[PDB]
Amino acid sequence: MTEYKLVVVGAGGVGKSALTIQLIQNHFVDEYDPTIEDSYRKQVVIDGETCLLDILDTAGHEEYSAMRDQYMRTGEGFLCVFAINNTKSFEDIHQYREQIKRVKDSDDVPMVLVGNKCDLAARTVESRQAQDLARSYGIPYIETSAKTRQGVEDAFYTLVREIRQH
Amino acid sequence: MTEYKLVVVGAGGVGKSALTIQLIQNHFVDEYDPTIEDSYRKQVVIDGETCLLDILDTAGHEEYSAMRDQYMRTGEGFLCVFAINNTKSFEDIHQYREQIKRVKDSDDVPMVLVGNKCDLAARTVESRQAQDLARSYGIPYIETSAKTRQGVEDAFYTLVREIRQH
Ligand SMILES: Nc1nc2c(ncn2[C@@H]2O[C@H](COP(=O)(O)OP(=O)(O)NP(=O)(O)O)[C@@H](O)[C@H]2O)c(=O)[nH]1
Ligand SMILES: Nc1nc2c(ncn2[C@@H]2O[C@H](COP(=O)(O)OP(=O)(O)NP(=O)(O)O)[C@@H](O)[C@H]2O)c(=O)[nH]1
Ligand SMILES: [Mg+2]
Ligand SMILES: [Mg+2]
Repeated sequence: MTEYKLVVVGAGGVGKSALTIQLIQNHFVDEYDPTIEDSYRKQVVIDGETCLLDILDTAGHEEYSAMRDQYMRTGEGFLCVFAINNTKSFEDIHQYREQIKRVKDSDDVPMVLVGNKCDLAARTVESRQAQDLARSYGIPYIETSAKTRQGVEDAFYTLVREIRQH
Repeated sequence: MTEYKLVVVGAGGVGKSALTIQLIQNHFVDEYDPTIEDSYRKQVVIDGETCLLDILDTAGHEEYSAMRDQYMRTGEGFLCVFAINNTKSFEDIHQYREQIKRVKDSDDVPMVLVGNKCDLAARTVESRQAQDLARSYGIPYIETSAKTRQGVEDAFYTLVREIRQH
């Protein structure tokens, strides 16, 4: 079947693992549990086609330097996550977008900027500015909540459809 | 606020009204009830921005000839619906795609092909062929169910994001 190689990327503590666990195992993890690397494979059906989602869950900071080169090389699509209450995680997004362009020799590489944690009332990153960043890059922007499950299927599936259309 | 002028288009009986009612009033209509025109305005929030969705619910066949010219003129985005158990409604999609290009003087006009009724087990339109049609046009393809609510927020919101990015 079609496999879709997704890698979820972004800063430490943004919720990429609680995103991937909501999708894969339907429940919110409120644990402190930093990732070196976790891989989830799941036979799924998206718009009538069956496919296996092969998600790679990555570390926020880690040793992880040109040591990211290797997974952004194999990955077809990227979820670029930041949290809407962490202004620096929003700013580090240019670090990941460019390095993914550098290792991929591409300017269009299927991607989607995910503003996570939109259940929390004290936010510091307005959607207007986050939507501009995503329009600057020619990329979809989607706000999520791994607490509430708001938009997690939407981030994942829009990204698969971005790969389908590239 | 941003308003988003959506018009839902496609053949008679495909479920465009049960799509719009699922979205607007959360319930499945299993009624025989043909549309001349219905308009739904709803303040909503999509990815942190508040906006009013101004949906125009249209007739499948009707008198409706160059009398469609007027709404495809005002509309910003289109949901092009067919049902996955009605092969001719899948084929009439080129009628609507071209006329929307003709009245809009455009080749990229925000749109999304919706394969409705994916709860029903006897289907005649494979997703593979429907996904090709949507890749031919450079358009998202999304399967829905107004019975089950599967994918109705996904058809509507992907379409708003298509307008945001155009
Ligand atoms: N309120 C709220 N909390 C969330 C959300 N997603 C994750 N969290 C919380 O945020 C913290 C970090 O979550 P985690 O998913 O481990 O983040 P990570 O970005 O994957 N961390 P790492 O970079 O080290 O791999 C946890 O306490 C988790 O419960 C969300 O949508 N909203
Ligand atoms: N099983 C199933 N039935 C549906 C679905 N959507 C609509 N229906 C049924 O299909 C029939 C036609 O629905 P309707 O929404 O009125 O279609 P329309 O395309 O809007 N008709 P018109 O072109 O005349 O405006 C109704 O009996 C309705 O209950 C769906 O997702 N699945
Ligand atoms: Mg993690
Ligand atoms: Mg109708």
